[PDB]
Amino acid sequence: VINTFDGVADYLQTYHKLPDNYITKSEAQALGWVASKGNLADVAPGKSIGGDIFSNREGKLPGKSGRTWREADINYTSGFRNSDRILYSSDWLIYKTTDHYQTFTKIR
Repeated sequence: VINTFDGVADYLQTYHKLPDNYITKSEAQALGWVASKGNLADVAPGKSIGGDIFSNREGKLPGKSGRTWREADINYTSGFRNSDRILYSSDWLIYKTTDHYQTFTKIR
């Protein structure tokens, strides 16, 4: 799997998409994922949550008309979800957070 910052940042840009290890929260839920049980590993082995819309409500990420943001979980392997996320825009700007969407730094 490609679940590393560099790994996913590189891929996004090569293919313009997430590696196939990602599944959205609503997809994850349909397989039996319960956030409270930390069971993702069980129900969707080798999968990580990603591809959902990052609303960017706090205005922390560069805004623009017709620029949509999205997120994906980084460094996840099992149990409860961590605090690393990659944020990629529709014009393929990539940012990272390691604190829960509190701080963002440019990676690509």
